[PDB]
Amino acid sequence: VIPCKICGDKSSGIHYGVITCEGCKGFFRRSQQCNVAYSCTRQQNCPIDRTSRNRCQHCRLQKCLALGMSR
Amino acid sequence: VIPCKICGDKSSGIHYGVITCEGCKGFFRRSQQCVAYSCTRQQNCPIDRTSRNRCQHCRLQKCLALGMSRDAVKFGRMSKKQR
DNA sequence: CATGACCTACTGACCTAG
DNA sequence: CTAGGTCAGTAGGTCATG
Ligand SMILES: [Zn+2]
Ligand SMILES: [Zn+2]
Ligand SMILES: [Zn+2]
Ligand SMILES: [Zn+2]
Repeated sequence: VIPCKICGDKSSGIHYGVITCEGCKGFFRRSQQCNVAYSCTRQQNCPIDRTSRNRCQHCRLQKCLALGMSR
Repeated sequence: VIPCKICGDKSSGIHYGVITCEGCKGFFRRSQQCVAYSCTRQQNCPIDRTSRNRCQHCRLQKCLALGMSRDAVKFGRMSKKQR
């Protein structure tokens, strides 16, 4: 009904300040527990949709942080 | 327990959207990384466990024909609505 | 060289404590 | 209602072998 702000999949609620799906919510929580560092093999700006969200963890985390997800 | 849709070997899960063995899974990924594959026959070779490496064109051909694609990837367990 | 068995490093549907 | 935890799940790296 309401799409995830990060990837556009079916959202499940407001998680860490942003309407996200369960995948982006779990992905972001795991990134903030270890203080992750990802690197983009491409142009530092890869489209984050439902099927591409796992192809760059750097740009997925970047989308989460830019739209205000915080713990 | 489910035979590989490409070659009939024991599959190890759903890879790029298709139930495949470890061999066809790694073969498809390498084919997309790169790519040239030519068939010395009529582009119709049977793909089974013993013959899967004899013609790479017909192996990748079968991979794509069954829908193997980086867009068909799905992680996690399967949903209640899929049982 | 390419192949594929094996292992790592994750992914996300589902549930409960709060 | 939503963190957080669980565990059934997979991409992809390795490298001895084909
Ligand atoms: Zn999402
Ligand atoms: Zn990227
Ligand atoms: Zn196979
Ligand atoms: Zn052939």
